[PDB]
Amino acid sequence: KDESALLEYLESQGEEPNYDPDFALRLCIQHRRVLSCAHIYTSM
Amino acid sequence: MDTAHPTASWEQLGERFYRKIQLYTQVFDQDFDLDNYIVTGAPYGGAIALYRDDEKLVAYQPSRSSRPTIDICSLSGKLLRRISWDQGPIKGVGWSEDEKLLIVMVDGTVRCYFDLQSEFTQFSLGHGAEEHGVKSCRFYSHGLVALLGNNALVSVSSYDEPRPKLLASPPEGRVYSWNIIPPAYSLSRSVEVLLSVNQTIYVCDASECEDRFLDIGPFSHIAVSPNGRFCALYTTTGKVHVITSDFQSRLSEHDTKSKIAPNYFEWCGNDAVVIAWDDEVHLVGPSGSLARFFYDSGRIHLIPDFDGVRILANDRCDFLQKVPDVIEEVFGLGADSPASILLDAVEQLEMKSPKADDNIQLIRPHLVEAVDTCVSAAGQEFSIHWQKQLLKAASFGKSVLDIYNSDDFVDMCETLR
Repeated sequence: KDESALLEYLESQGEEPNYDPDFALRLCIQHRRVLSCAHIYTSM
Repeated sequence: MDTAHPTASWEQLGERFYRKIQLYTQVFDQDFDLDNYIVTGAPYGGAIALYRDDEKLVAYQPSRSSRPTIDICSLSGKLLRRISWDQGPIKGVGWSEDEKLLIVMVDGTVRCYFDLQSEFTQFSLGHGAEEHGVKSCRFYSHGLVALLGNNALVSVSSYDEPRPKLLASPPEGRVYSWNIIPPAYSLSRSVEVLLSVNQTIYVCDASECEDRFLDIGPFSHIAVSPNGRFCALYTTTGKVHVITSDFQSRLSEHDTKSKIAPNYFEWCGNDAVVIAWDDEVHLVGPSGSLARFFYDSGRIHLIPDFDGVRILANDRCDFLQKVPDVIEEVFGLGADSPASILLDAVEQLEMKSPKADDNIQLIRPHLVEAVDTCVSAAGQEFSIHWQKQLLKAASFGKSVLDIYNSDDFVDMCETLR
């Protein structure tokens, strides 16, 4: 439920842990659009 | 929609921008009697409640009885529901953060109506409300606050929790006027009360009361700015002054020509206030400069909305608001902010002028600031074209910026939709 807090953890670690922009985005976007998109796009 | 972009009404008073927005007009204006009721605010953008005055409904709508009724209407003037009370006179009406209709009876009885089915929760004020009666009250998301016939005040932590406690001990002097300040704008981030007693201003906190004197005659209505930094106080002499939250000296003053009766006194922002003054509306800027608005009604009632005041009329609703900083930089009267340049680009776009594109590149260094301004500005508009023009302004910059969140733009798009 708390997608934001979980994304914050990865955001704290940095950009490198995600490596592939499109990969992380596809998974985050399919779950929730707009509201969660802004966060994952800002993160990396 | 001829109310989509009413920018012609905008004026600069005291080197600040103000706007009068005519969002809706009526077709039943001649059948609408606004001189016999008091209208409250809609601070969460909910419905506006029209509370009928039993002492005014004698000659025109001759019920002539102590059976109060409130007409709850949309901002368009359309009635949504009508509620009548069998408990006697109503002290006043406000709203909750969930757009509940909060009604306070003069004996301290409170009902919180949440739907068109007229269902409600139970609430009450302190015992003084029954022993002495209620003089006035104000409605907040952090609980209701009221001043009782003994000049004492009571409060709760929630408007749906009927457990009133003493807020402030009553003054030993003669009370002229008062105003209640919410945690949002208080210094202690709690409930504070301004009391004008024996020409002295007392500030009642949760744990202590401050005694500060300002050299002026007997007080009248009081209104506090939405920033918690200063308050405007009116007097029976017509002399008006502004006092700071930390009083070492007065902040400003406004001279009069005559004595007035500044009823329904409220702030329209942090720069200026709006006075009903019977049948003529007065807007007083930070410089003391005064603007006037005219109506053909017997009385003009002001609507104490959030960060603005609406003016009641039968033919139209005139929303008089201090222009927000994000608005001043976009729709301002000759504003030199790059945000106003983005809006110029939109007007140039409508006219198919090449300046629409040049206007964006010329402000590149501050383009991200201009766009963010337009985004926050967009949600503060109440008209369709204004919202679209601010959104288009943001869109222009979005197409150029390499440091802009396009999803925030979309979130704004959905917000505006």
